[PDB]
Amino acid sequence: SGSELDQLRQEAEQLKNQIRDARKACADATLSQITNNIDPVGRIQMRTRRTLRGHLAKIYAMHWGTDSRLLVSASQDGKLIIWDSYTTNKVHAIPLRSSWVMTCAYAPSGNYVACGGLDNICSIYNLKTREGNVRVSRELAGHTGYLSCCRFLDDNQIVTSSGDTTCALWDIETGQQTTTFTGHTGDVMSLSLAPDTRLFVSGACDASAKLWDVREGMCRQTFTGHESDINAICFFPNGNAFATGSDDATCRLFDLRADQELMTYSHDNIICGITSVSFSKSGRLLLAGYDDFNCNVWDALKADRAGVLAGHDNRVSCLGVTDDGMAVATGSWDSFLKIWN
Amino acid sequence: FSVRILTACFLSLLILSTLLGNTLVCAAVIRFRHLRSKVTNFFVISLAVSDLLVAVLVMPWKAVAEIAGFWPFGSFCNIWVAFDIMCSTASILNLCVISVDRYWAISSPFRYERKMTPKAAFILISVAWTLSVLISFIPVQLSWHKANCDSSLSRTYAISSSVISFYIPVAIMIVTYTRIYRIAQKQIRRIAALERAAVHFKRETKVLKTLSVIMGVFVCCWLPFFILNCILPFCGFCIDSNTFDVFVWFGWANSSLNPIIYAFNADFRKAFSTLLG
Amino acid sequence: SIAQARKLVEQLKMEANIDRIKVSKAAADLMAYCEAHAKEDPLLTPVPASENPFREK
Amino acid sequence: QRNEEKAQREANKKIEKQLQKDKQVYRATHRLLLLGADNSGKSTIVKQMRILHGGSGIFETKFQVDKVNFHMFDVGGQRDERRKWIQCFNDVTAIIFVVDSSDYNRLQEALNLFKSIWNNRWLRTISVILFLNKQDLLAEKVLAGKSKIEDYFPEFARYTTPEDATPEPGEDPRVTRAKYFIRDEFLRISTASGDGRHYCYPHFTCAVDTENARRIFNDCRDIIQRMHLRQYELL
Ligand SMILES: Nc1nc2c(ncn2[C@@H]2O[C@H](COP(=O)(O)OP(=O)(O)O)[C@@H](O)[C@H]2O)c(=O)[nH]1
Ligand SMILES: NCCc1ccc(O)c(O)c1
Repeated sequence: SGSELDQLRQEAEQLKNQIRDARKACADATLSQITNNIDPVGRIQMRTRRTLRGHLAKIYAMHWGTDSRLLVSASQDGKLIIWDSYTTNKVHAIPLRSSWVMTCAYAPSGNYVACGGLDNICSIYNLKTREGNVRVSRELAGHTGYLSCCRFLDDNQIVTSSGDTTCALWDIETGQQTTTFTGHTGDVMSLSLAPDTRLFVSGACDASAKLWDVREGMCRQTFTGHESDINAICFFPNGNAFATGSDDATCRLFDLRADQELMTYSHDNIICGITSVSFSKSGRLLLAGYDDFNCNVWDALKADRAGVLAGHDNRVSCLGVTDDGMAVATGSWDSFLKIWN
Repeated sequence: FSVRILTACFLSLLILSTLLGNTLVCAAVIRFRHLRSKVTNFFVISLAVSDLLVAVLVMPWKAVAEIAGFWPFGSFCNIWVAFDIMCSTASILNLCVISVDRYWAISSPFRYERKMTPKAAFILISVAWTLSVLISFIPVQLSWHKANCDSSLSRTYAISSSVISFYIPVAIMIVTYTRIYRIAQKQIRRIAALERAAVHFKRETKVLKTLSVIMGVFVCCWLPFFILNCILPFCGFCIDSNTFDVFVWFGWANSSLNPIIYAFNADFRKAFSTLLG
Repeated sequence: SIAQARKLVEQLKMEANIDRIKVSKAAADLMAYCEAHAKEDPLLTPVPASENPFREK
Repeated sequence: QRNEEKAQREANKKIEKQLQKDKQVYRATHRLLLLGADNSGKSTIVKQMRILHGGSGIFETKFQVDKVNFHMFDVGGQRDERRKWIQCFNDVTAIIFVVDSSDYNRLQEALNLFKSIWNNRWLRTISVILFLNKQDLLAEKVLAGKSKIEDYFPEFARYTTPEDATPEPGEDPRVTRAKYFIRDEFLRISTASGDGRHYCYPHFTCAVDTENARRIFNDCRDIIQRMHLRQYELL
């Protein structure tokens, strides 16, 4: 040859294959063979304990608070309703500028809520306002694509994910993108912050997940394996692992320190996509929302399917476990949220 | 006897089918909130409840009197004929509402989605049930209907209550469904224009099939009874109690067929499938 | 083309020099953190209805 | 204490009654998604509707025709892989597909994009309103005779003007044949595999056209009529 571009493509493939060899080098055993002697969790049949109604359209995002009692929900009717999940009372009902909201977050201090969507803007609302009605306080601009997910770090740091194949860390006060994360080819669809705020991973529509160092802005690890678009992602409660769900009707468990996939959760009677995933407090239960209106509960150690949560008139679009592990909520396109335990 | 046991089993099967179909509609409504969401479903629930009342209240006693030959419940039956008129009028009436309903939701889709709010739905359901109870019980308990227990309606009452309960609803239902036919035929011709342009009576048969099924089951099931109710007390050419009785059963038979013709939307089908399993 | 290739090669070299542990140990750590907290996960071990805010009044 | 329970209960009451008035409002608004290539008229159509009709470039516009509210939205800041933000519009009444009929070489791009929209997995019951926009420019190019359609579509040579054509008063038969040829290329896609679940309604429009509210109104009404028909198995 001679053209440095073909030599970089070649050296690229050489590095990817030395990396694949270094990955198969540490693949001595599988999690299933190791955990074949543990006892199964048994049939887990949780039931609807509450039903939260009010939304006029499909719910697209929800997030529990740190107190494990309140939660915020964003619907594509242009509303963002805050619920006291214990008493089913509504604490706030925030009308939204753009009705196509796709994400909503709950600040760990409980003072602020965030949300964004097809407007390419992340809007922060101060819940502890001092006069009249809760209204907009900040609005983070800069993305050239639709905002798909966002989660607070503290009362001033917030990370956003967008369809421009980038993630960004923002300082809410100054409004500047304090850090930019680039490298994804397709739309970034979901992000999950580690329990210690130091790193975070992101799953994109290029069938890849990437682990990013928040403070340094570099991609530390890239995991692959899904055959199509990644729709959801979340950290293992330990902080060194995460699970992904994709449109190919499969869940995959990756480890951070081992740097490869550990286990795959699928059934040949399950053909629909997957919209949301989340672990329990101990990481033993993995809940995943499928398009077939159901939610499957997998045993994160045996790859066996353990329980089901049926009851919904449309695709379950989101779910989330409380910070105390007491219950899980599910939002679907039938305009209802349901608490389960 | 051979004929008697056959009437018994056929009548028991008819009642069980009525009860099963209508309780299935009512259950598919109560269990699934995505069926209670609309308003046309409100009217379909009203219809199913009326026919379920027909079954449980009115049909079996007449079947027992048909088997045994003598009316054993006695003073009840004063009430029964009143009950009969009510349940058998909340059914025909309800069809009328549902028919106008579909029409109003096809001739003015925007106005419909705006004005038909569940308050108007409840008002229409209220008119049907209250018209039924009024026109049925009040002339019975006041003994205006009288000119084995004689359920023979008075000569003037037959024609009057008949005109209301059937002939106002059949006129309204025929008007509505012929209008819906005009509209569907227009749209079919229009859709056919585009496809012929692209390429350059199956959909008509589908329209005919559905309108014919609805109106033809209703008419061929109820109409003889009401032209009889018309002719008989005036002349009672004339007929006997057994023939009048089979045409009565035709009337209550339509209450059996109503679920399959008015509650087989795809979602209703799937709700039944997840119910029975 | 040429800039994204230099960035892709340096990124792959950066991703290559991470230190990985054996999968047997990574799974042993996952099982240990799981069963070490298994008894405190109400969704796994059901909590009596007295201390359940969603089953009580 | 218990007072705070009654305050929370009346907070729930004020919320739910606000949501009931909002439910009626949301129930009566017909969402219309504006889609289409660039160098088209989407942003000009939204700008014109905000001007000529009472209308709330910007992504959205809210306008009323005959006491019927609409909310038309055009997405501008995205990429070309519309495969994922499209599922936010699976319930819209109709998609307004705008096509630059005067752009003889970007027309194949419009045909391919229309095919991908018409066959989308999440748009199976969504009817498309086809605006063959910029008809005045098309007449300009046809009368000018510098760029002829046969050089880009050799089929146009054997094409015959349909016998059902309804030309407006004062139109050269060459322009009529050209615009009805573009019409039938898109109708051949809409009438292809498609489904009996949804249809395409072509209209020749220009950015200065004023009845471009009556067209969306009429066609939303036909889509709803046919939804109500196919619901009762009539049509
Ligand atoms: N001459 C003419 N120009 C038009 C017409 N419709 C739109 N345009 C042009 O389109 C331009 C607007 O940009 P536009 O393509 O709408 O941005 P987009 O919404 O992203 O596609 C304007 O400068 C108009 O001149 C039309 O009917 N006639
Ligand atoms: N078996 C129904 C008999 C009946 C029902 C309604 C009437 O109005 C009526 O005159 C008679």
